[PDB]
Amino acid sequence: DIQMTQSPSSLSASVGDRVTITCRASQSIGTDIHWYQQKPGKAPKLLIKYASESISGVPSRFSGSRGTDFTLTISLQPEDFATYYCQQSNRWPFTFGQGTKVEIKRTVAAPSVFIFPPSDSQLKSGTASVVCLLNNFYPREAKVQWKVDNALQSGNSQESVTEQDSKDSTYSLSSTLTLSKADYEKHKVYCEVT
Amino acid sequence: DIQMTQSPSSLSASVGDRVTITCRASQSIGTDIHWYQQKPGKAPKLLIKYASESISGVPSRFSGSRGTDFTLTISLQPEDFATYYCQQSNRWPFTFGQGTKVEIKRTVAAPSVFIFPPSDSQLKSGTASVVCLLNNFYPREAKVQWKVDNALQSGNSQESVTEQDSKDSTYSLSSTLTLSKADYEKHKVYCEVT
Amino acid sequence: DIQMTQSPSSLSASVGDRVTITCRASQSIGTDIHWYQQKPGKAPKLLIKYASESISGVPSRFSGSRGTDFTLTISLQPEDFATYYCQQSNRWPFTFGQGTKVEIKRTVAAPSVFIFPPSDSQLKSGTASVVCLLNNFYPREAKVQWKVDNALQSGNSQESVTEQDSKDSTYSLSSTLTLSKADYEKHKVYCEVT
Amino acid sequence: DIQMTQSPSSLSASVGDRVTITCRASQSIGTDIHWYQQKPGKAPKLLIKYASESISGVPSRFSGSRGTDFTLTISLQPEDFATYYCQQSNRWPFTFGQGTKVEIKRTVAAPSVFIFPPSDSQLKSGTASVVCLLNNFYPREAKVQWKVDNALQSGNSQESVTEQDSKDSTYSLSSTLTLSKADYEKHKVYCEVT
Amino acid sequence: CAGAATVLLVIVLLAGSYLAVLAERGAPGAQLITYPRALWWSVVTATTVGYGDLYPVTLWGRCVAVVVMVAGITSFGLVTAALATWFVGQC
Amino acid sequence: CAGAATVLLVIVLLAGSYLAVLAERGAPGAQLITYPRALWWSVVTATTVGYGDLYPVTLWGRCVAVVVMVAGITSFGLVTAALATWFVGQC
Amino acid sequence: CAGAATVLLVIVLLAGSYLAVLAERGAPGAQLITYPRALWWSVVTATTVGYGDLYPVTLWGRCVAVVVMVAGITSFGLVTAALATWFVGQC
Amino acid sequence: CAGAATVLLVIVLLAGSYLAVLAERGAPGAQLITYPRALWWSVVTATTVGYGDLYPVTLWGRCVAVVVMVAGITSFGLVTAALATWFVGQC
Amino acid sequence: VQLVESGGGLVQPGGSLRLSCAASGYTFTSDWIHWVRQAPGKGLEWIGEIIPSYGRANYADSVKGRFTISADTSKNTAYLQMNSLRAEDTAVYYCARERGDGYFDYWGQGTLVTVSSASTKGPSVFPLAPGGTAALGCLVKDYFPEPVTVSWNSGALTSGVHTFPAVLQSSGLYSLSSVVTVPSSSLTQTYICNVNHKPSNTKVDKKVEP
Amino acid sequence: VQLVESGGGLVQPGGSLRLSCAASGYTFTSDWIHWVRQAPGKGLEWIGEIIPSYGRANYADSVKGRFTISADTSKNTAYLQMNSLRAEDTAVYYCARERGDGYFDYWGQGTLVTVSSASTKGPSVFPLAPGGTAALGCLVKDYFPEPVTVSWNSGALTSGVHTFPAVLQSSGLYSLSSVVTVPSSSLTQTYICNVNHKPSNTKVDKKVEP
Amino acid sequence: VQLVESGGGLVQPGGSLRLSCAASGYTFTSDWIHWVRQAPGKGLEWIGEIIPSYGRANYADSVKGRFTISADTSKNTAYLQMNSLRAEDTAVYYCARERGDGYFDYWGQGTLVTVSSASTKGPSVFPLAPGGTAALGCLVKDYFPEPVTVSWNSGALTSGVHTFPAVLQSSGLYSLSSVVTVPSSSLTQTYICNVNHKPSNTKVDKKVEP
Amino acid sequence: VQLVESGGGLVQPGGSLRLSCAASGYTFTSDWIHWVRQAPGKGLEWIGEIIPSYGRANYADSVKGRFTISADTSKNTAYLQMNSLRAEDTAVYYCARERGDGYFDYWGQGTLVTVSSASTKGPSVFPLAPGGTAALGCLVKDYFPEPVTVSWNSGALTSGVHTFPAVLQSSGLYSLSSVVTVPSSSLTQTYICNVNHKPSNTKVDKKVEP
Ligand SMILES: [Ba+2]
Repeated sequence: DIQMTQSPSSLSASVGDRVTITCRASQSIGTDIHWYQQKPGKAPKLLIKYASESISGVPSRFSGSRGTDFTLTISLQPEDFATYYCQQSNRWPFTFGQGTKVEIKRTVAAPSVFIFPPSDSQLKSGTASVVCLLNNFYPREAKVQWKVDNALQSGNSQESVTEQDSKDSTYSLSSTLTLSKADYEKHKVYCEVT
Repeated sequence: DIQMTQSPSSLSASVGDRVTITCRASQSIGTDIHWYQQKPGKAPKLLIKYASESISGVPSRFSGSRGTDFTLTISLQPEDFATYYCQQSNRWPFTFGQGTKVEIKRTVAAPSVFIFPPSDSQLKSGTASVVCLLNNFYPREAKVQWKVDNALQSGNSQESVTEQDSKDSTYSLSSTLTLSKADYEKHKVYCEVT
Repeated sequence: DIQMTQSPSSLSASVGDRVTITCRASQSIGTDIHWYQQKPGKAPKLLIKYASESISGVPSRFSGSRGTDFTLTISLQPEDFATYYCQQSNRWPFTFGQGTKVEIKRTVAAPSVFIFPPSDSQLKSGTASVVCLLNNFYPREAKVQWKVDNALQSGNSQESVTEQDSKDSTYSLSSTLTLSKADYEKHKVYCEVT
Repeated sequence: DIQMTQSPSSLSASVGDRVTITCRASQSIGTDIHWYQQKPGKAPKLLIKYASESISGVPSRFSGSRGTDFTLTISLQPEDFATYYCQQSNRWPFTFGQGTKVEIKRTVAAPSVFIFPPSDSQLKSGTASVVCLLNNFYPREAKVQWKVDNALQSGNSQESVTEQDSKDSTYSLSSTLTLSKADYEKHKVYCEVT
Repeated sequence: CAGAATVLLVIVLLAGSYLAVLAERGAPGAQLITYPRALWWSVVTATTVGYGDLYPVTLWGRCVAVVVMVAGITSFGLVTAALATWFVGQC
Repeated sequence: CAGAATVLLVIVLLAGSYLAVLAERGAPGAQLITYPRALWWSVVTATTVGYGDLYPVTLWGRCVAVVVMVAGITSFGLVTAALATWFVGQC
Repeated sequence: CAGAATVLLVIVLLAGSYLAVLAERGAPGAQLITYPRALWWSVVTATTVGYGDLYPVTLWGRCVAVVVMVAGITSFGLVTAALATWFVGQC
Repeated sequence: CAGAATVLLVIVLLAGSYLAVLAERGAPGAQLITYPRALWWSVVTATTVGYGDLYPVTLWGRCVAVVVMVAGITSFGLVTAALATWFVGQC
Repeated sequence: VQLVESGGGLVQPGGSLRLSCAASGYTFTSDWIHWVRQAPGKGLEWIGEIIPSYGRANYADSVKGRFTISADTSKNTAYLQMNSLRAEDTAVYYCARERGDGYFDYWGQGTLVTVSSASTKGPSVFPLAPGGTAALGCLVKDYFPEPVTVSWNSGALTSGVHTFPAVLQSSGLYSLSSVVTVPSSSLTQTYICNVNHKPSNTKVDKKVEP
Repeated sequence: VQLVESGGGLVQPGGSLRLSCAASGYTFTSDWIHWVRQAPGKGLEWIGEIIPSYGRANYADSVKGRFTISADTSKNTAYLQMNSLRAEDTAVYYCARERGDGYFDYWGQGTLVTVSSASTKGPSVFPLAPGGTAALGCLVKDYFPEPVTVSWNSGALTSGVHTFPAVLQSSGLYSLSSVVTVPSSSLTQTYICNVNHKPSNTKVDKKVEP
Repeated sequence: VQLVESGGGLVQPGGSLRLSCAASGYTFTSDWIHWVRQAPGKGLEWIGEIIPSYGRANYADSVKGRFTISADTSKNTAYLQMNSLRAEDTAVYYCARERGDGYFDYWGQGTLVTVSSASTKGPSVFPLAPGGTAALGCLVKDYFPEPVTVSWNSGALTSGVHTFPAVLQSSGLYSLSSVVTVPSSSLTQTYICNVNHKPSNTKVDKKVEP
Repeated sequence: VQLVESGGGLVQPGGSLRLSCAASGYTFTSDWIHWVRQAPGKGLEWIGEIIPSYGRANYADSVKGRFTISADTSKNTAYLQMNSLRAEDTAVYYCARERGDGYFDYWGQGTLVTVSSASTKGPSVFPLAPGGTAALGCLVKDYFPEPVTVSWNSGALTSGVHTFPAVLQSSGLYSLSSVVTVPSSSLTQTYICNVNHKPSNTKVDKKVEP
């Protein structure tokens, strides 16, 4: 079938920089390529039609050009952290590219931390999930361990990272440490992030 | 000329599994490809015409789709042990693919054995063909040797394996050991299969 | 331009055998290819027109077929030792292939030998060209040396090999040994071929 | 887009020789290729239109021919030291090749030399640029050093080479040695070229 | 009279463009699968010009194409003789 | 009168489709080698539309093609003027 | 009368050649982007011959192409019937 | 009367086939460079069918092609109306 | 001219679901509704299209003739009948309007369809109670399947809120962790996290005092 | 509308055979009969085609102008004249109907054509006589060429029967081995293996008591 | 039918300049003026084209919609409005006539456009004073930007003159070195090098006696 | 309908020769005469073509506009004007008829054109005099250039004759060696080798007794 090869998967370009995204069609698809912004969790939003034509509402920073190599070019803003998508209409059926995650780059920003002990309402029912929060940091890369009575925990340490604030372009993290209420009652002292 | 490259030659897929077969044309043949079941020894039986269209009588498990890559897909039954064949009609002359042997997979089944001494009607005329039978086994792989007075025979040991039962999908085997009626009269004790 | 790649340059096939010759066009030239026999020294003789059509007079052993691969096929005779040639007419301008020397194969045949001393009419005018003849041999491969008073000559030993008899398909050879009439008068004894 | 690949970048062919220049188009551009002479510093001058057609005024030595491989051929003069350029018009937009510097070849010719001390008008204002001239030499390759009181200078030695005389096809060079008027007053003796 | 012809042509065109695109989706590699380009297709057809950029690969498509020709060629041909006479009658 | 034309056209079509496919087999890489697609070929022809998907590579084919044009163009042209007058005479 | 037709045709041709080339530049890979070859294009069109070397990829182009057909087919068709009658009336 | 037309057409055909092949040699990659295939070319042309196998790449060629259309389209069109009336007048 | 989707949650492997896409907009004679799919952390997959006008609807050999697409023109809706489901089909499912032109001007909201043999459950929901801007949150523990909805104050509060991704507990049961960043002067202000699960018809609300 | 083939067995290398394909069915004006070939343990090879209506028939440069194809429309049959045979041509030969459409709706049964200089012979046929389901068979020894036909009881019996592939004896002479699986209560039942060889006009029948 | 260009010298990175191309020749209804570019020691780059007649003008994604092209038909001139300049745009800028045919029959002279944040300056100009043919020259020291014009005797002298390439002083300031080869009998003849810099409106002339 | 060629032998590098191709046959209105070339021990090279009717004649960029092709229709001949020759052009030169169809039905005989600065010379011609079939021959020593013609008995004898290839003597001068195989009863029979060199207008004949 017709293969839109988007290039490249990921972009770490700094804000205000110029950013470009490439859709090599397998064959001449004419000018029948369309760009789509799909923000984390929302539905796609057609950014470019017929390779170059723009839609009412889409910012002026967004333009598309050209052989079988099609391009979408950002002259870059915080709202623009998205995956960008590429759509054939030359031949049946329609086809998308793999898509390109842009990720915004900015100056380092160590996080806020808020440790959270397990709810009494929980503690009665066997486990003790302990929480530890990492607010609005940059970059992604962060290491949070657990110790108890200064004996390091690898048991049951479970991380989750958010999608970048659409203005901040920041990462918040949350690490749980689920324990047996037995292991929780034994030593009751609680996250030395790095 | 136009080269239908079928893929792959052989399939050992288990029954009820989903099975697919690929015919890469050398060039765009349009939609002018036809699939044919040819069962061991019988004549071909057109399964698909014009890439996707089905013929009256062919089961609903059989469907064909699509670029230059054409496919025949089995969603698999015991009657289906066959070789499958692929036929161009875009350009003169017509062309077939190499064809794909499907072979059914099922649970292990050690064989029945029936040793057969050489007929008196034979024995008078020089040789003594001794037979040994291996009924309805799975898999193919089986080893049958000959000993006589416990001295192992490699002389004149001749195997033949049947085509899989079209319901059982089983293999029967038969190994002859042709001997001089001289060598047969010397030691008259007769197949320890493995 | 359009590149007729003939295959292969040389053929040593035995007489009566079947022989084929291939003209891969660089692109589809339609059916616009022509075969030409050009015998050593004579002018080309169109053998096939429009890939398959034959000309009045050309033997029935000569036929041509076919994609971009064009073929000339000999089902082989002694008169057929030639170079065979291949001609495009699809696009301007016309093009030939490199051409294919056929050479006939037959049973070994040691040559006749006739040594020839230098003419008196010559001997008066400085040099003494001495000749040695090798009639109707097969194969080509032959080694003829010169000795004089049993001291081997490499000085001024000059070979020439004929084109194969168009019935015999045989090779005759002639080796000259030009000498100073001085070196000729010193030792007057004269070719031990192998 | 359409890629005119000119071949080769540079030519050192001797004068009167035959010289050729190649423009491989990425695809068939029809016959829609044009050659342009652009002499050092002046504007391009269309030499060939439509691959083969010549323009009024252009010498008879200039001709262009041909598949996707287009050629410009010089049968060579001193006025011809230029870069030559190659222009598509088959598809929008227009395209040039990288271009080919020709450089004329001729017999060796050691240069004239004229050393130049720093102007009094200069000397008052801090630096002392000392000059050394190399007139109408061949080839390019020349090495000019500086010594002062026979201690070799690498400090602040700055070369410039001219474009070949359009008749002479010769190279003149000029090397400056800018100095502190302090370092100039210390040792006042001044270029042993090679 | 003639307005009938133009519209009638325009109608056929809109019809055949519609139908061919409808008849042509679902067929892997069908070219003739958006109305805009179906429309261009439908035009190049009824003019008996017929350039080869675009055509139906499907059967039903080609039957669309047939109707389009018969209907279109006539309904177009009507507008051609209309502008000849008009050119003729004046001059 | 006109039914004569339609059929006569349809006949020619069936004839030329038949013949071209017959004339075209045996030639390596002939496209125009099954009646269905010979039929489409034969249509695109007599309409003087002529799209370039399909054509005879053979000589005999092209002579089929010739007969098809002469016969077809006329027999088709007959059906076109028939539906013009009908459109004309009413309105 | 007929000279009107020839010129009128020639005019349309020069117009459509002009326009298509104008409408077609700027579109990456447009073929129909020089007057000479726009002119050939414009001819092959109004003759309802239509060979497929060249065509508008742009929208505006295709609308040029449309006008060209309507205008051209008629203005050409005028010159064809002119040389038929002339052939007819004499013989 | 009509025989005049057929021949006159056949003439034009033989002429244009001749000329195009003559006009087309010398141009690297010209397709339209042997009379047989020039002849087929010349036919597919005057029928306003125009399939795209073959065409002039040269200028002079295309001017051959022009003359061929004008002359051919008319001289062919003459034979078409001849076989319509004959079909008409009888039935 | 927006698009409103409905149906879709958990199904037995080999089972069937029907998804909906309501007109809610000036819709023409001849719009194709399409259906596009997004596997968890994957690109998009065109699946299906349909004219309501003539009811003809083409599929993808990946959904083969496993799915059907229906068009009730009276309700001005198109549907996605879903037979023979596989673990692969685990994904989120957008419809889209395409006006015969070849791009998607409008889109449905997207629903999640989860294919598994491990059955349903519900959320535990433990408070995470709390200087300046302090933070407070609430777990939503041991869930299946992913549609999980959390706003604070029936929606009212939105700021400094980081409602986290869902983690696959080693057990097999989506628990998550909602978070808010607020000023410490607020304790004096009502804080409650509303946890809706249309699948398990939940509406849990927990109160977060220190 | 079935197809019935005839002729074909053993030929001298360089010899000639004529194969037949009888109509036996509603056959139209314009069907091409084709000829397709299967070498021992090989794929299929399109060879030839023919309209009976006009008698024109195209070949394959592999059968070059070595074979001819004939069409007696009165007998409603098409034929395959076979000159200049080679060891390669050793194969089985199907005709097929193709209604100008480009696939093979119906097929002839297939005959075997064997090309060799080693001449004919016939079968020896030794009984293999015999708990529950016991087995009994019968050899068919030292044959040439492969068409070998074995049924039990003039055909009557079919079950548990494994009539084996043919082996090339080191001598050069097809022997095989027919087998049946039957219940041991049967000895009390008549068991006879019918060995037909149209090539060597054989009809051997052997009786298998213990 | 020649072409005359004007404007163009130094601009702030992100600034704007307007370049000119005056008709000066029998110019037709429908000529495209094009704009071609040459980076320092680089090939040519097609940029832009325009019909004056209808004012439509296509660009290159390298000059994107960064540049505009204008056509005052009354002045018979076409222009090159230059927004959003980059260090890349540092280059020399030819217009060209193309009569709808696809090659460039005529060309403008070429002006240099220099893009930098380092501001302007002017030339020092030190004499290089001087057997047969002796040589004399004159420096032109510490300049910015490159357009630098030197003739001898208001132009009069041209022979044996090697006016050298410009070197980038380690400081950042174009100095060059003009040279003449003359006969030594001339000292008795007036020698003066005229150094024009339209950018820094200079007209320096220095006298070279020994 | 044969073709007769004339001219062609030795030329100075950069010199000129004119080759001829006379009709000698029913020749039509519109035949192209072509010119084809064979370098010593090399394939063929299409060079040129011409209609006599309109006199238009296309060349090969290898013969560029170095050669011209002429057509005197009154003499029914076409010619090959040969300017600017190179050592490469050393070759043999066939004309050919092609009836607008694209193959060469008839051919001229072929003449040799030799390009060199080393001037002409002539043959020495030494007898090689001589059981059964004995052999006798005759050298033809130290020649230039290659056209060398040898028959025995003004042509009469042809059998057992091996007239050898030409060798390049280390000197630079074609000598060869004619040979005949005859019966020894013949010495009693007249044996003379006729050595013609149109280039050096030779007609040497030598008598071979023992
Ligand atoms: Ba047409």
